[PDB]
Amino acid sequence: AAVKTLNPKAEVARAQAALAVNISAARGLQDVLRTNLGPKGTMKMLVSGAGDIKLTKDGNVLLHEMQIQHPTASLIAKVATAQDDITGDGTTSNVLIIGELLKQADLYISEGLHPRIITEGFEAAKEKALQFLEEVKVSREMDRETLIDVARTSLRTKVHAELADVLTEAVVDSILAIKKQDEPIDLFMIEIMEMKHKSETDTSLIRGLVLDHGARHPDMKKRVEDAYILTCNVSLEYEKTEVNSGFFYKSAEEREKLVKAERKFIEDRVKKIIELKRKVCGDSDKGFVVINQKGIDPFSLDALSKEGIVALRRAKRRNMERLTLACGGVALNSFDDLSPDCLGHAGLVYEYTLGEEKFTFIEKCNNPRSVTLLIKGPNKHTLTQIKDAVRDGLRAVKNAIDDGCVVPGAGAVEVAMAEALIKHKPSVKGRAQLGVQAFADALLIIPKVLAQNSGFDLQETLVKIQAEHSESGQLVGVDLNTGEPMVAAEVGVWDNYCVKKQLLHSCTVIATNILLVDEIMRAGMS
Amino acid sequence: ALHVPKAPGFAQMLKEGAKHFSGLEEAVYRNIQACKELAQTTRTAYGPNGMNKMVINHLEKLFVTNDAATILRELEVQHPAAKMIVMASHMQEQEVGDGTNFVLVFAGALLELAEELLRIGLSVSEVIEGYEIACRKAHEILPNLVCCSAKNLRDIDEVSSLLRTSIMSKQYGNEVFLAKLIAQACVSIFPDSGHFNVDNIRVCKILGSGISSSSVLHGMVFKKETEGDVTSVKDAKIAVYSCPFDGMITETKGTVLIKTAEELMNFSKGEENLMDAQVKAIADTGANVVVTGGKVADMALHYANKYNIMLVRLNSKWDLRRLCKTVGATALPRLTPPVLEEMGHCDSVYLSEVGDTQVVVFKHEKEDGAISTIVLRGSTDNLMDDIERAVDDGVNTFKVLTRDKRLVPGGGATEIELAKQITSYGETCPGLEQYAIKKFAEAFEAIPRALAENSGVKANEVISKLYAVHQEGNKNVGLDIEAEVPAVKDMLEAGILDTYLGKYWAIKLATNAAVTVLRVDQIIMAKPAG
Amino acid sequence: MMPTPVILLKEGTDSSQGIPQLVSNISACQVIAEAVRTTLGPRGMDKLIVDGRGKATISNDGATILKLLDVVHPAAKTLVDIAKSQDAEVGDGTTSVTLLAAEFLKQVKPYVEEGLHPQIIIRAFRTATQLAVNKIKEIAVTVKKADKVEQRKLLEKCAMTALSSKLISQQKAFFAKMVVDAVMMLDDLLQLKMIGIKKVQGGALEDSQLVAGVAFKKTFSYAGFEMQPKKYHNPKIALLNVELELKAEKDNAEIRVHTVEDYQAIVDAEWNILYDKLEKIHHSGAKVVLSKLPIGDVATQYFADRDMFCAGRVPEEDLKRTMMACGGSIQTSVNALSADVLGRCQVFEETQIGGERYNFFTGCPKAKTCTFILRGGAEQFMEETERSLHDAIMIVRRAIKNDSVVAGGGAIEMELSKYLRDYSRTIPGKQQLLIGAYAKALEIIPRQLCDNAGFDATNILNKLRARHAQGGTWYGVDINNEDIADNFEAFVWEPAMVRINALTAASEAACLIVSVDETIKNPR
Ligand SMILES: Nc1ncnc2c1ncn2[C@@H]1O[C@H](COP(=O)(O)OP(=O)(O)O)[C@@H](O)[C@H]1O
Ligand SMILES: Nc1ncnc2c1ncn2[C@@H]1O[C@H](COP(=O)(O)OP(=O)(O)O)[C@@H](O)[C@H]1O
Ligand SMILES: Nc1ncnc2c1ncn2[C@@H]1O[C@H](COP(=O)(O)OP(=O)(O)O)[C@@H](O)[C@H]1O
Ligand SMILES: [Mg+2]
Ligand SMILES: [Mg+2]
Ligand SMILES: [Mg+2]
Repeated sequence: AAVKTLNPKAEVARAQAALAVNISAARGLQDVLRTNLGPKGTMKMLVSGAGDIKLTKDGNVLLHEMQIQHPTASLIAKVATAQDDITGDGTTSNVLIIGELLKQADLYISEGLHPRIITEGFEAAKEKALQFLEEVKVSREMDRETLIDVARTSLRTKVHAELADVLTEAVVDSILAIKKQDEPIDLFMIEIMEMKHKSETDTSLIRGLVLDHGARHPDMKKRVEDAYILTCNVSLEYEKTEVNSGFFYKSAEEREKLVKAERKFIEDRVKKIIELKRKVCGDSDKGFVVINQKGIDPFSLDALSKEGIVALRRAKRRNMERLTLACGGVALNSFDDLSPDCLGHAGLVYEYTLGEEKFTFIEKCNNPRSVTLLIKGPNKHTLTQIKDAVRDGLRAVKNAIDDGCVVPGAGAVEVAMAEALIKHKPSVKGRAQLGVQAFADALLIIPKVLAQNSGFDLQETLVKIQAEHSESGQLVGVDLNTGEPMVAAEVGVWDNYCVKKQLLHSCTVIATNILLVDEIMRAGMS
Repeated sequence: ALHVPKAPGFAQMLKEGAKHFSGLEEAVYRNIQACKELAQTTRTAYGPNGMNKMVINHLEKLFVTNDAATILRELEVQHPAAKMIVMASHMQEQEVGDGTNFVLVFAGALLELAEELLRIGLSVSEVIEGYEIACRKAHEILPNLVCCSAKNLRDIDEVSSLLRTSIMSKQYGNEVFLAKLIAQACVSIFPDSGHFNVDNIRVCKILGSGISSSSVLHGMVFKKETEGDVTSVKDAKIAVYSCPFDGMITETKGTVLIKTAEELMNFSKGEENLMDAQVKAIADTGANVVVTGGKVADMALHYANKYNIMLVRLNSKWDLRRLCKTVGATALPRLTPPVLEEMGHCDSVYLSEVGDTQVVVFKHEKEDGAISTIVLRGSTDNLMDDIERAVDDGVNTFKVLTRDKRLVPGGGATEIELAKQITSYGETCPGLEQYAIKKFAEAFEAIPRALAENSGVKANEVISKLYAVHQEGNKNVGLDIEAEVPAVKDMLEAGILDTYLGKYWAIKLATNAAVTVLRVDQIIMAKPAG
Repeated sequence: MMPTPVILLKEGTDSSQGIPQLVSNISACQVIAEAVRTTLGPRGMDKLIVDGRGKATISNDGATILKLLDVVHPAAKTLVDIAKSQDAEVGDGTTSVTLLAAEFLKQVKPYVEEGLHPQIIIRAFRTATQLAVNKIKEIAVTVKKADKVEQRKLLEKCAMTALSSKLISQQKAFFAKMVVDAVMMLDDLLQLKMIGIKKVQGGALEDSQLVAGVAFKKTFSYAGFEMQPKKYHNPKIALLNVELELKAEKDNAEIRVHTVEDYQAIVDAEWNILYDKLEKIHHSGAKVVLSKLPIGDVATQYFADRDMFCAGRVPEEDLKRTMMACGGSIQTSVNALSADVLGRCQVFEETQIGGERYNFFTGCPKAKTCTFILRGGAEQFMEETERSLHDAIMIVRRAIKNDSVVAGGGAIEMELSKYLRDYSRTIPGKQQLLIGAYAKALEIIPRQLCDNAGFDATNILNKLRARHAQGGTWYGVDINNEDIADNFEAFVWEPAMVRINALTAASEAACLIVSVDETIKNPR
C-alpha cells in the first residue's frame, strides 16, 4: 500500500481490514468475558509467568491478566481501567456492551451502510438512553437496608454466597462508620489488612485500626487496656548532622563523654514522651502507646520500655491520618510543645503474632471515623480475591451514597432502555434508525448474557422479559434461578446510576471511534 | 499493542509468499506506473535520432539495437501489466513487423492519461468507453489521412523510396544503400502472383569489411565446404536427396550372413560395384552437383570425385527445403537418379571465400527466382545483427505494402492530424466520455513529442508549430529532424511515409492493451518460483 | 528511485544511462587500446598472457591478444570484435584498427561531455570515413605494368613490411621471399589449407625452410617399417582412403559355417581379401603408399618385403596437400589404380628433423601446394612465428589480388589527416570541429610508433605535419634514424585495403559505441 512504499517493514490494515480486525478482537474479548457476568458466572484461574495464582471473576482483573497483544484489546482494556478507577464496577458490562455494539454495527456495515451513519444513530440513541436513565433512576433515602442490598448485589457476583453475606455487612458497616453527613467519602480512611491464618468467613470489621507491625522490644507489653495513643512523625533514632561533623577527643574518658553526649538530642525527645506519659498516667492503671512514622533505635526502645510504653516504629504515612481519625489525637512532627490534648484513646490495644509477622490491634475507640477490614483467608489467592471483592463493594456503596439515586439491576434498565429506544427510533431522521436499532440490541446483551450464564435460552428468556415489560411497564429483569421475569426493585437487585451512565457514555464513545477507524498502521520502526 | 494482525478471511487464508492487490490505488495505479516505466525504458529509441541500447540477457549475450520488440524480448520484464503491454508489442511485431515502439509509446501515454482521468474523478468503465469510441473514431479517420499509395511493387526505385522510411529509424546514417539492397531482393523474389513470402529473403552475415560491401544474391549461400574434389560448376544440374549419400540399408536390423569363402571374398567388391552403379546412374542423368541432407559415405564420395560431381552436405532440413525452392528441385528419399522434373538448375554453383569464411553459392544469373539472399558484411557481429533487424523491418514493410498499398505521412503528421480530429470530435461529443476522447487524442501527441525529444529540440515548440500548420490545413506536415531548431516540413514531398496497415494495427493493439490493463482491478500473484 | 511492491524488471538489473554511461564506454575502449598499444610497429613489444590452465601465449598480434583478454565490457567487446573482423578480412592491421577506434572515441570524448548529439558525431564520422577511404583509393600507387619481376618486388616489399613488427624481423627478407614463393605457387583460390605450416621444436629461424612439395610427420609405424626403405628417386605414389589390415569384413557381418573345411576356407578367405588389396596396390607400380586409414602390421611387412613404403593414419589435410602436389586422387577402392590416379614426385625421403621423423615429397613440378617447416626454441616461439607468417601470407594474397600500395610508418595517416583538416576548414563549423577531431585522431599511428620507439612524438609529428603540407605524401616515421623519411622510397609499403578496412572498421565501431546511450545488464 501507500505506507509500505515508504516504510517497507510496515503493517497496515485498511478500510475493511481495519474494521474486521477491530470487531474480531472486540468479539474475542466479549467471548472471553461473557462468563464473568452475574453471580452464576464462572471463576477463572490465572497463572503468572512466575507461577503465582489468581482466582478472579472481575472483568478488569481478567483483562489485565489475560495474555493479549492486540491494539483494539488495549483500547478496550484502557476504557475498562478508567471505568474501574472512577466507579469500581462496570468493567465486564463495559467490554460486553462495546463488543455487542461493534457486532450489531458490523451487521449493517457489511450490507454497505456507512459507519458514519451508524455512529450518528449511536449518538442519537445514547442521548435518548441517558434521558430514559435519568427518568428511571430510583431516588431513595440511603438507609442501611438499601446499602446492604447494593453491597450484596455486588459481592454476590464477585465471591461465594456465604462470603458475600459476610462481606456485605462488613462493607456497609465500614462505610456507615467512616462517613460524615454531606462530606465526600474518603475511602483511604478504610484500611484493608489481610491475615493468612483462618477461614475466609472470619473476615470482620475492626472498629479501629490494625497495623502490620508490632513492638520491637521484647519487654514491651503485648496487651494494653486503656491506652493513650501518641501518633508522632519524629525520629527517635540516632541522627547525624547535616553538615559533616565528626568527633575529636584526646582520651578514652573524653571519648566516653562524647558517646554519652551524642545521644542527648534524642534522649530529650524520649524524656518529653516519658514525662507526658507520667503526667497522664500517674500509675499502671492506663496504658501508653507510641506509634512513630519514623525509626526508634534500641536505646530509645529500652528507655520507653523501662517506663512502660509500647512503641511502634516506621508506621505508614496514611496510618498517621487513620490513627488521628480513629483514636482522636494529633499527629506530631515535633515535640516542641506537646500536651495531653495531643493524645488519642483506644479502649484496647494488643498484639497478634502470625508465624514470623506481628500485628497490632487498636480497638474500642470512641467514635472512629476510620476503620479497617481484616481480610482473613487460608490462601494468598483467596485473600487477593476478597480484596478485589471488597474494593468493588466499597465503591458500590460509596456510589450509592453519593448518588442518592439507584437503578434496578438484572438487565431491567437495559430491557427498558431498549424498548424506549425502539419506540423512539421513528423520530430519527434517515438511516440512523439502524444505528438506533443496533444500540438497542447492544444494550440487550446484559439480560442475554445473564440468561446464558444461568443456563437458559437467550431468545426465549429475553422475549418473555420484554413482553412482561411491555405489558406491565414495570422495570423487570432476569431471575437467575428460574429464568422467569422478576422485578429487580422489589427483589433488591440494584445497580449504580453512576455506573450505568458511565457505561452508556464510554461504551458509546469508544465504539463510535472504533467504527470510525479506517486504517490501522504500525510504521514507527527505524 | 505492537503488531497489526492480518484481517480475518482472505488475508489470513492467503498462502505464504502470495500477494493480493485490490482497488485503484493498490492495483490500477501500480499497473499504470509499471507500464509508464516500460514506455520510459523504450522511449529514447524511437525514431531516426533514436539511440541504441546494449541489453545483456541472463545468458550474457549482447544485443545492440533500437528495435523496441527486440529490447522487450531481451529484457526480463516481471511486472504482469508490463508483460501484457509487451505481449501487445510482440503481437504488433508478428502482424506487421514495424510499429512496436509506437505501440509501447501510445499504450504508456494512454495509461498515463487514464491515471490522470481517474484522479480527476472518472471511473475505469467510463475511461474504457471513451478510449474505445476514440479508437473507433481514429480507425474511421486514418483512411482519410492516407496520402499516397505504392502504385508499383515491381520497380526498384519506387520500392526503395518506399522502404527507406521504415529502414531509417534503424540505421539512420546509411539508409539509401540498405533500401536499394532490400528493394532489389524483394522485387527479385516478388512473383507474378500477389503473394509475397518473407522467409524467401535470406540473410547471410559474414565477418569482415563493412555495410557498403553488402550485396544481394539471387540464390543461396551456405557457410559450408564441398565434400569432394570439385568446387565449381557452370551449368548446374543439381540433384537433391533427403537421404544420405550412402547405400540404402534396412530399417530392421540387417546382418551380412556369410556361409562361404566365395561370398566373403565377393561381398565388398559387390558393394563397391553397386555404389559405382548408383552414382554413375546419377551422373549419367547429367547431374553435376549433388546435395544430400544426410551423411556422405567414403565410397560414394570416391565415385562422385571419379565422375566429376560436386558434393554438398546440408545438415539442416530447412536449408535443404530452401535450396529446393531456390533451384527448382525435389528432395528424393532414395538414391535413384532424378527424372527431368525432379532436377534443379543454377547458372553457377561454386565454392568461394568471403572473408575468412568459406561459402558455397548457388547463384542464378536471371534477376528473379523463388529465393534471394542478402550477404551482410560488417565489422561486428552485433552491427550485422542490427542490420539484419533493419532488413527484417524493410522486408515486413514490403509485405505490408503487398497487403495494403496505402501510405500515411510520417514524422508525426498522421499523429497530429489524428489528435486534432479526435479532439474536434470530443468537443462535440457530450457526456463524461469527452474527457476520455480528448485524452485519447492528446496521447497521439506523444509520438511527435518523442520524435522531437530524440531529435534534440523543444517538443512543445515543435508540437505548437505542427498544430498551427495542421489547423491552417496541411495534413502532410511533420517535424524536420534535419534542423538544429524546431522545424517542420511536408512529409509527403519529403518522402517520409508509413503504412496504413502499420498504423491501423498499432493503434488497435495499443488501445486493446491499455484497455485490458485498465480492466484489471484485482491481482493475486503467486509465490514467485525460485 | 523509489520502491515498488512489484518491480518492472528482475531484481538485480543494472541500468547505466546517459552521458556518464557513454563516457565510461569511451574509457573502457581506451583501456582496451592501452592493452595493445605497445605492440605497434617495428619497435613493438610482445605480450604474455596466461590462461586458467596455466598455459602461456606470447604474441605481437593484436587480434590474438584481445581474444585472449577475457573482455566482458559490452562497449569494449566491440574493439575486440573489430580486431577479429580485421584479422578476418585482411590479416594485418589488427592493432591499428583498435588504436584508431579508441582514438576516435577519445577525441570526441570532450564534445560528448559537453552534450554534443551522438547522431551529429556519427554523421561526422561517416562523412570523414567516406572521404578518407576515397582519398586512399585515389592516391594509392598501382603500377599498371603487370610485370612479373616488379610484382614479385611488390609482394616481397609488402611482406617485409608486414613482418617488420614480429620476432622474425631479423629474418624478414628470408621469410618474405619464402612467403612470396608460397603464395605465388598457390592456385587461383589461394587456399590457406594449401599452405602447410609444420612446427618442429629445435633449430634456428634460418634453419626453418619451405618445401616445394609436401611434408608431414611419421605416423605410428608398425613392425617392418624399419625394414622398409626410406628414399625413392622417382616414386609413384598411391593415395588411399583404405584400411589395410586383417579386420572384420563388416561390423554387421556374421560368418556361419558347419564344417572345418569351410572354417579354414573362411580364414584363408580373409587372408586372401587382404592380400588381394595389397597385390593390387603393389601391381599399380606405386612404391609409396599413403592411407587416411590405418595400415596394419601385416600390410607393413608385405610392403617391406616388396621394398615399398607405407604410412597410415595420415591426416586428411596432409593427404589433400600430397594430392595437390603429386597430382593424383585419393582412392577409397584399390580396384582401379591407374597412373591417372597415382601421384608422382622426383624425390621421396624420410629424414630426421630435430628429434622428429618427417616424410618429404620433393620435386613435384606441378605442385599447387607448399609446406612451411618452422624451427625455434619453444612452442610459443614457433607459434608466434606461425602467426607472423600468417600475417605475411594474408598480406601477400590481398596484394596479389589487388596490387595497390600505399606507404606506411604513418605516412598515409598523416596525408589523410592533412586532407581532412583541409576539408574541415571549408564547412559550417559544427561538423568542422568533429572532422578536425577525426583528423587529429588519425595521427595516433605515427605518434604510437614514435612512442614505442622512444622518440619525441611531438617533434616528429611536427616535422611530418610540416612536410606533408609542403607537398609530399609518403613521408612518415623513420625508426632507425629517429627522424622522418619518404617511406615509399624506403619501401615501407602497405596494401591499400589494409588501411581502407582499418578506417572502415574503426569508424563503424566508434559510431556504434557512440550511438549506444544505455546499458541494461540482466541478472544471470
Ligand atoms: N442476583 C442477581 N440476579 C440477577 N442479576 C444480577 C444479580 N446480581 C447482579 N446482577 C446483574 O449482573 C450485572 C453484572 O454484575 P457484575 O459482573 O458484578 O458487574 P460487571 O459485569 O459490571 O463487572 C449487573 O448489571 C447486575 O444487574
Ligand atoms: N526522416 C524522418 N523524419 C521524421 N520522422 C521520421 C523519419 N523517418 C522515420 N520517422 C518516424 O519514425 C517513426 C518510426 O520509429 P521506429 O523506431 O520505427 O518505431 P516503430 O519501429 O515502433 O515504428 C515513424 O513514426 C516515422 O514517422
Ligand atoms: N620498417 C618500418 N618503418 C616504419 N614504419 C613501419 C615499418 N614497418 C611497419 N611500419 C608501420 O607499423 C604500423 C603497424 O605495424 P604492425 O604492428 O605490423 O601492424 P598491426 O600490429 O596493426 O598488424 C604500420 O602502420 C606500418 O606503417
Ligand atoms: Mg460487579
Ligand atoms: Mg520502424
Ligand atoms: Mg602489421
